[PDB]
Amino acid sequence: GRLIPAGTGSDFVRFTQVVDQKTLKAIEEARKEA
Amino acid sequence: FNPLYVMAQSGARGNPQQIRQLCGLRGLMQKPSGETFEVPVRSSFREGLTVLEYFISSHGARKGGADTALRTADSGYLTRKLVDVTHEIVVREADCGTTNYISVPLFQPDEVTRSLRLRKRADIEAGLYGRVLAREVEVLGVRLEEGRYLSMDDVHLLIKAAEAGEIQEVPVRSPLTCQTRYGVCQKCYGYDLSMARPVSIGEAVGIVAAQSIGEPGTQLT
Amino acid sequence: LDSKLKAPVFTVRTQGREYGEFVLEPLERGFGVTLGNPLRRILLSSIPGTAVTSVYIEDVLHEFSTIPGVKEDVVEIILNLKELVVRFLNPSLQTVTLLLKAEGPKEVKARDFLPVADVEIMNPDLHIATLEEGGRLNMEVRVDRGVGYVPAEKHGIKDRINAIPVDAVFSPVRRVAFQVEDTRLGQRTDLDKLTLRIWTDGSVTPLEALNQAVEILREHLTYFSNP
Amino acid sequence: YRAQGVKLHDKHIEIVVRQMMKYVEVTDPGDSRLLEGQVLEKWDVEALNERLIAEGK
Amino acid sequence: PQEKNSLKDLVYQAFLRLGMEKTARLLDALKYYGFTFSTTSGITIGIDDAVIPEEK
Amino acid sequence: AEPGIDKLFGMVDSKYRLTVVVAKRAQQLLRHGFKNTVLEPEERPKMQTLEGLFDDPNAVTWAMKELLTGRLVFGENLVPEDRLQKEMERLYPV
Amino acid sequence: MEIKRFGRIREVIPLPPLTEIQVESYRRALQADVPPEKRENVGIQAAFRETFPIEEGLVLDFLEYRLGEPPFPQDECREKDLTYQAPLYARLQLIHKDTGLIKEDEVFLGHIPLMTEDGSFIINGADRVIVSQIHRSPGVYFTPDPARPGRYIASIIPLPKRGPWIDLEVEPNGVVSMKVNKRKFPLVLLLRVLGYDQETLARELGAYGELVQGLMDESVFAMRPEEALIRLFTLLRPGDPPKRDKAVAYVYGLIADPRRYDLGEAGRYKAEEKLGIRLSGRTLARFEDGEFKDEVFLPTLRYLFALTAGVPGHEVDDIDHLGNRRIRTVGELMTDQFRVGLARLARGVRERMLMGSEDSLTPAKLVNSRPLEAAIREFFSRSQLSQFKDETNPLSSLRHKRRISALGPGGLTRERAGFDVRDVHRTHYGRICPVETPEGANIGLITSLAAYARVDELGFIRTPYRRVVGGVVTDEVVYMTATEEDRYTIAQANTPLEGNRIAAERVVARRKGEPVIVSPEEVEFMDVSPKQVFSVNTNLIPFLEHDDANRALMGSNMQTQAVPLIRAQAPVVMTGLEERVVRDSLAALYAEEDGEVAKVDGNRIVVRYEDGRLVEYPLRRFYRSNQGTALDQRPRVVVGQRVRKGDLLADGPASENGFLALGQNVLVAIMPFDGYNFEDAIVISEELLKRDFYTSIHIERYEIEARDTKLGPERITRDIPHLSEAALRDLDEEGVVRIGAEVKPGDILVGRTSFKGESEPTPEERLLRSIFGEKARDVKDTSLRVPPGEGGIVVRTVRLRRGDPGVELKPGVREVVRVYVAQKRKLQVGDKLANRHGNKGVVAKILPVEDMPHLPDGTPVDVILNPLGVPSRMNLGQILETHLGLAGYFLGQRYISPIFDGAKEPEIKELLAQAFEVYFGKRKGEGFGVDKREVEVLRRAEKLGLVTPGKTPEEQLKELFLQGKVVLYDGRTGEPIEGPIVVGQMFIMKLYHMVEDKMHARSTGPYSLITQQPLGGKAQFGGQRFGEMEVWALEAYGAAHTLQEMLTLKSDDIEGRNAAYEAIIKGEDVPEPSVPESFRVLVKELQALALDVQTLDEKDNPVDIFEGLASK
Amino acid sequence: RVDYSGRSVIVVGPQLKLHQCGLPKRMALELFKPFLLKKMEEKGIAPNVKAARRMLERQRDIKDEVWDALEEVIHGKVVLLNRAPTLHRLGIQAFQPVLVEGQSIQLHPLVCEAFNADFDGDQMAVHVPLSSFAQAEARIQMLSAHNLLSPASGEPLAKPSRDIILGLYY
DNA sequence: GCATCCGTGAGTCGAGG
DNA sequence: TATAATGGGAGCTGTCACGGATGC
RNA sequence: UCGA
Ligand SMILES: [Mg+2]
Ligand SMILES: [Mg+2]
Ligand SMILES: [Zn+2]
Repeated sequence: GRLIPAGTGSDFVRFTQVVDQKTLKAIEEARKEA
Repeated sequence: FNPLYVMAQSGARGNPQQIRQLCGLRGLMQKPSGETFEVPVRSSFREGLTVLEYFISSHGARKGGADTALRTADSGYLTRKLVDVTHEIVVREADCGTTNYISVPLFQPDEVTRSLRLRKRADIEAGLYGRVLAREVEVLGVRLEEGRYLSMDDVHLLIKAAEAGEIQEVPVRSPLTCQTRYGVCQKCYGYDLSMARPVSIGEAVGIVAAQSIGEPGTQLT
Repeated sequence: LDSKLKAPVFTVRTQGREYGEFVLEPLERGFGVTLGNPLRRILLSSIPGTAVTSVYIEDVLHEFSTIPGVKEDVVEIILNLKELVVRFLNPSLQTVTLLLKAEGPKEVKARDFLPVADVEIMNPDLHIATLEEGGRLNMEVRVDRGVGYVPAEKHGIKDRINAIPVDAVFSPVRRVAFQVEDTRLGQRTDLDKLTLRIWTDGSVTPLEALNQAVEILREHLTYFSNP
Repeated sequence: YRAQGVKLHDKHIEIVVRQMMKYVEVTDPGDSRLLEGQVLEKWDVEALNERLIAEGK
Repeated sequence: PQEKNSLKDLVYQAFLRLGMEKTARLLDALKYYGFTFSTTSGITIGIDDAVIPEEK
Repeated sequence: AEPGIDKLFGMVDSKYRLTVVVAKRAQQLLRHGFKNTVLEPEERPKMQTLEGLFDDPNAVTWAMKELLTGRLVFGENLVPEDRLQKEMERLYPV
Repeated sequence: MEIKRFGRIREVIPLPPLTEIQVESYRRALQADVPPEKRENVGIQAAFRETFPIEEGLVLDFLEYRLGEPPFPQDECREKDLTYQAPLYARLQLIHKDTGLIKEDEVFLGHIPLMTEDGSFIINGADRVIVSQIHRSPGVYFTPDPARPGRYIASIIPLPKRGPWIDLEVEPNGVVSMKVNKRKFPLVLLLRVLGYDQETLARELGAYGELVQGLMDESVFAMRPEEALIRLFTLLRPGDPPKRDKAVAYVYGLIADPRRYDLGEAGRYKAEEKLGIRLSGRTLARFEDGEFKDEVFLPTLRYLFALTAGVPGHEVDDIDHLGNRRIRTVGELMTDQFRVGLARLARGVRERMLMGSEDSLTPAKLVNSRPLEAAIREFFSRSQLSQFKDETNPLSSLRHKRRISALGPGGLTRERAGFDVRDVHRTHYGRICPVETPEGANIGLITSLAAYARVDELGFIRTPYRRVVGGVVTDEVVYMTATEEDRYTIAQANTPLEGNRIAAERVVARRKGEPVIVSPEEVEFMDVSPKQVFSVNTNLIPFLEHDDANRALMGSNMQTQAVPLIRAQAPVVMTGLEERVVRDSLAALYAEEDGEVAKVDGNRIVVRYEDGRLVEYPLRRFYRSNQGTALDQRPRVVVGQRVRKGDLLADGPASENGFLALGQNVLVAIMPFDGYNFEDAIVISEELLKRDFYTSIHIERYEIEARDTKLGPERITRDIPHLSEAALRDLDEEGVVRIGAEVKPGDILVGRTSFKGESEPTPEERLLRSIFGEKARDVKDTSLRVPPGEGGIVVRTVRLRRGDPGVELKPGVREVVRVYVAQKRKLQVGDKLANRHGNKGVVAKILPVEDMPHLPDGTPVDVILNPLGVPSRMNLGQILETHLGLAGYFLGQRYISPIFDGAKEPEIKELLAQAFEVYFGKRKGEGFGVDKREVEVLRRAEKLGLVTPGKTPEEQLKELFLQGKVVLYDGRTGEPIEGPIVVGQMFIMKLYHMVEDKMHARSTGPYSLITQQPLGGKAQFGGQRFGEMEVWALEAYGAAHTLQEMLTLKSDDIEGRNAAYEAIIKGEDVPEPSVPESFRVLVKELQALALDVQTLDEKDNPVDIFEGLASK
Repeated sequence: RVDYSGRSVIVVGPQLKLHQCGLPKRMALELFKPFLLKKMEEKGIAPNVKAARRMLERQRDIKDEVWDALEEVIHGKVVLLNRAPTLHRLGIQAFQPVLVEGQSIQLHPLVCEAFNADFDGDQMAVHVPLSSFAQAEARIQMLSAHNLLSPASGEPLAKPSRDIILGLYY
């Protein structure tokens, strides 16, 4: 009953992340200040 | 503009044989043993058949029905066997980097054994369209590069070049020669035939294969 | 049992004097094509417009001949003349003859026609003929007010012996296409949505065209009055 | 499939046939732990063989 | 004249050149007009529509 | 077909990556109540109601439309997961 | 309306009673009208004679038996869910040989189910049918050895479970082997035991190829029959001590014992005819004067050697021949199970005789009837050949009763199914119908008996033929078997006859099934009718000769599925069989004798016959059938009406004035319509619903039980906790819904309260209880409600309560309530319609009248069928029918076309012209000319070459009308269809498959016990099975989340599904799934197999999916 | 066996766009039921979930606002239609459902070839993808309009046939 | 090396009692 | 709790072809 | 047994 290793379950495409730019720079400044 | 003619010719419905049974003679029939009666039905469905004729045809009809009913089970079983044997195969990467390939012949030995003749268009398309070239091919002043996914026009072109006697066989990346473990790669596979574009990594081509072979199982006669 | 029907809103969407869309919803079951088909028939047959009925060209005997010094044949010219959109400003005017005389290395447009009182050419940039060095074009074209579409061999009019009859396209409307879609108001399921699309030549607008069409129809309903 | 007028790409049949050709049988163990007549995967015997070749065996 | 094969070819070409969205729209169009015209075409089947040739 | 689907297939290297991107983004939108949307008020997908046009309740529609704009970024290892979560929670409370 | 009939073939004899294969069989088996001393040795009498006497008092013998009267009438049996049956008594006498004491008594053996008049049964209040089985007739057969080409196998087959199959083969080493119970031993041995000597066998068999040396073994002839007998016993029974009497007992029981080994009467007949011998008994040998005497074996071996050598007059056998295949009818199957139960009773007897006081034993003390009772009950309930009766329409019942299965007990396993079985044999002619048979897995197995076909006393099927002497056809009819038929040249029924003499110089005939052209001098016999070749259902298809067999099959089969319509009509075009089917099905009600009708009522008809006697026939009204179709008779006569013998009184269900009505006659047009008829789909007019065409009544039975519980009694009550008056509105004082009320899904039929399971209220329940200050009720609402998508008007209510007269229920049950809910169903989108020609389709569109294609006179068509269905399906009959229908529309008349001797094209053209005069001349007289649109269409037809140019509009319109085509106007436009369209009357039925019954959906519902996956079925509010192949689909698509979702959240993941539902109702996205419960079940079931299944991480350290609950 | 899955008799869909199918009101009511409860709670139709469900329990307690609410629910979503036997991946396809009266499922004429479905009384099963992921997969990957070509041959699997071809030819 | 027995497989979903 | 009693008895049959162990 |  696990997720099959194909399609949306392929290790190639499944770890992909989505972030809107507005949040992206907001994290980038946190990485920039530290 | 006759309705039967039109429907048959357009591919809307009907084939020459059914139409023939309608306006023609019904034709020869088989005995239960597969043996054929010496006396054919001379009647169409328009004219109507004698009871004897009808009875004679019933043998064939029944045999056909039984054949189909028995065929569906075997087709299904086969399909499941294929699904089971191919299920782990999925495209796992872009390139396995193999230098190995297969050569699709454009010519086959004639039954007369006189010479080699051009294979049928559909067959060539079946062994060609969508595939990636494993080597440079120069024909009719055209450069088909190593790594090129053959479009339909590429295939037709190769057919033309073959008719011109420039090329007898086409080197191509194939799953037979793919070195990818547990699956195949993108290049060895080629087009995702549904999208007519290179296959997306993660497409399960084993199941697609099994289904593609199995599906017209019950059609085979 | 009891049925109450809300008034149906009428909508319009137009692009220039050429094209428009017309939406009428909701309508009772079946009334989508009840309104649709007649208006289409009326719009194609009955809408008043102007057409090129007859054409005379100097030194030209019949329709299939060839004109020295000009590139397009008599056929092609007549075709271009079919696409001429001419508008009558004075409601009195029933017909006009337009004259055109030009020569030498020139491309004749619809602008080249000598202006007539209360006669407007909507498409002056329409091409008529290309002439070369030593080319000469003298032509008189007849323009009549009428409706629908009359082939050249039906009206069969000639002012002179060499005047060629032209298939007369009177209808300012080039196309009418309607489509009825199912629509619902509350729990009323089967109601109709009428969407009408009208192409004209610009002499009459689609909206005007549709307004004339509904007027004609209404006027016919009054014919059931007096036995 | 051609006889019945079914257009089918060689690709799929190749996948299956490949899966039939998945296996091999040992004709001699050499320096391995395997046995004569022992059946195994072509991939595994190729990996083992490259390991033994890299090991100088 | 437009038949099964030619229409199939049209769908393939349109898929290639114009993509699947436009090919979808094309398919719906073809469906609509095909149906509409087939309705009024006058196509029917009578017993006299099966024509026994003399040559028989 | 989904509007502009050909372009969406053009964006990724594999269709399934597109799918994952869309779905994840849609979950982001659902969790934050769309407050994180990159769509301008005019670009908002609308649903026709008995009253009038309202916002489209379907986060996947939104996701694909946003993706079409180019205002979204997709890829592997762009940021630690908990950092992304906490930052989005900071900017857009749930 | 005038009914015109075609065809020149005069049927000499009518069809035999169509239910006789059932009725006469069971009657032959019971012999209940025959005085006990006059009965024969066949049937249950045979069973008694076989079982008794019982020996080792030490003797109990059978004298006679008797059947009493049924304790309850048929209708009362249907009411109380009892069985229609008669008490079986048997005269027995106990005899102690020494004492000489004789004690005689009549013992009660239980009850035997009685067959009703129509040939059906009632078992537990449900009508059922016993389907005749087909099998290989017992006898001696000779078959080619598939391995050795020039060698053959002899096979001696007895009746099923009547003893073993025996094989005689000639071994490669030359010796002749016998095979019994899978043991190969030399036949010579048994031959010696039979008392044969080398001399006798040498003089008997010697003439064949010097092959007899394979039969010669000196070690066998060197020993007397006793030694060879013990030898054979040692060969057949290893480890069993070879005692003499034990060997005699075993061998006798294996071969000569009639109480064990039995060939059929047909078995012995065919044995005798094949081997050219005579059989004293039905066994292979005898025990006579202490020794075994031969009957079968030597002639068998003789014929075998003769066939092997090539001696003329010897031939192999076709085992699919209908002379080698017989039919076990109701009586034979019932007799078999009766025999088994009786044998069990005998074992009980012998077991009782040894024990107990040896002095006082009555037959009553010896006989336990229970095994016999159980045998019969079993045969009538759980048998495969005992089927729930199909009563949908009368034809369903009839055809059901006329079925022949190759399956069932003693019959072939599906696996054993092969083509040779399923094939249509040449000998099926006139016996088993070549058409009627199911599509799919069951094809060629389930078949149907031909119309004229009869089953004789030996179980074989026979068909009638007319005697022809010197070119003169007599009226003498001879029913032959296939073996008999093969002896003659038999002419076709359509051959020209002037008077009784054959008028053709060349006549078409059959010799051994082979078609042949012969002279009248050569013609021995002639067919009775084309009707004899097909089944009853197939005989109902007009223009059958114009239909391809495959579709005709579908028409035939689909007639059985026809729902009786309130408005139902006999077909415009009939085959002439529609009256008989109504009669033999006991559907309608007729006049017993001549007389005058006194009373006519909805509920009854009273008739005074010529005797002066008053006979009152009650009418069955709105009775629910097995399939839920309403069966009711309506009176067709009036007060004072003079009637003769056989005249109609009432019309049964699906009957119009005594003719079979399976459907409606509708005006149909064959044209494509806007893709709504695309791929067999159908477009219908709202005017069909308006006038109630295709509208039928359906009754559903609901049931509930109030029983005794350990937690206290369930009781039907109007007092139901937490329900408003709005809920209890239609419920009476006792809690049962009132007659005449309308019920919708969710409504209560029977109110019921049950005592709650022991409650340990959760703290939430207690706090809420305190908040609202209301004591938790003792009982709870168990009331039977209306299942989703069901409903109607309450018609009857039955209440059976314990403690009330005539009423006793199953133990623990206080009372049982049944609510009958009927409904009047109109035709709707998704319902299935079909015609007699195999054209079947779902209604996809219902158009308002103004959208329907209409005739110039303003008449809208009913059904619009797509022409694309015709050519591929090759059934042209439906076309022809329509054409004739067209004429019949304007002449106001119906027709009878004998199939195969019907209405030819020219005559239909004549009728069509006569119709055209009515259709047109009326118009021209009414002061109307030809329409402009008609002119346009005519121009369009001229280009088509459908009309000759230059003729007048009227002449051309007639030309088209003769071809069955008319001008049609589109109702949406008013513009004509560019071509002329085929339009006319067609007979179309609504089938039993209706979208109302089939539409089902579920969000969440009941789960299976062990697997915790959703239940299957609509009744269970089940889920859709997502199979392996659907998983394949989702995989191939590559949607992992949808798939995993199916495998977990939507099926057996309990935490996951609860969390899913909660997430969705909360407006949250669904949580990630966890381990499906059925995998845990897999793990645990593997552990019980002593296999350790360990889920591990990547570090190979175990992961507990049971969360510590299973670990100590 | 799965939850959130219906079945019914198919009927021709000619007015449908390629991406659509007719889904009966009641079928969708049951299949979408929890979403319908939540949506009913969002609007003024019901005070809470339990009351809403008790409201949907009896047919005479059901009112138009719940149908409109159901329309609001299904917006943008698709369902999976499947016909047995499923021989290849096109035996299941994704369709944006369009609510219809009556008990029948409306299927688009162009997909009938891939399903090997016809109108002779065939039936199809419906499945509602739940998660946003399932929905995304169904809509991008499994949508009817998104697979026009056979994965096997490569030729168009969605093409004119029967009446369509007939008309265009005519 | 070559007969022979034994075990195991032989299409999907749905309906009804 | 006491005459004496001592080896059972249903199988049951129109497939089928594969593979992999078992005997001249 | 029936339906696809
Ligand atoms: Mg409408
Ligand atoms: Mg079908
Ligand atoms: Zn590779």
